[PDB]
Amino acid sequence: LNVEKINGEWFSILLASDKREKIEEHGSMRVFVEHIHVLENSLAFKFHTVIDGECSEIFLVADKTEKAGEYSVMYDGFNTFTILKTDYDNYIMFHLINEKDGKTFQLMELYGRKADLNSDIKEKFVKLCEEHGIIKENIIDLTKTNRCLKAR
Ligand SMILES: CC[C@@H](C)C1=NCCS1
Ligand SMILES: [Cl-]
Repeated sequence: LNVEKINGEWFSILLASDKREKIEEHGSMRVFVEHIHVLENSLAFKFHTVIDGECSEIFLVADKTEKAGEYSVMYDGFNTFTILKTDYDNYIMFHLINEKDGKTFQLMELYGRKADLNSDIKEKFVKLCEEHGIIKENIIDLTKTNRCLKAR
């Protein structure tokens, strides 16, 4: 991975978790990326989220950990994540582990450089989720939800 090439604007496409409530409509992880800015030791993210039906912004900075390719950020507990796959110019797939109260769950996300991705890429992401124990029923196609596109 050449992490500088993930810089810029992205859209949240598919959102998946082995703890489904976290990504349901009022869940803390139901967030919609707008950009990723690559810094020397970190990644700076801007997201939107819906709070009581209203779009709202979330800004996070994730720092490199001592494990190559891994980043950490505090948000509803302690999160670590990695980049599983990307072609830089169309898609990126993230894998995240949240810890809170000594309990963990996984989050996987598919972002696109455009507001949608084709079925081939989506199905490949679904299979990768299943490879992590994230079942098909726990993958949400955010293009059929409020992603706060109007707020971008
Ligand atoms: C808490 C933010 C979370 C949704 C992230 N996903 C990919 C990088 S940060
Ligand atoms: Cl929308």
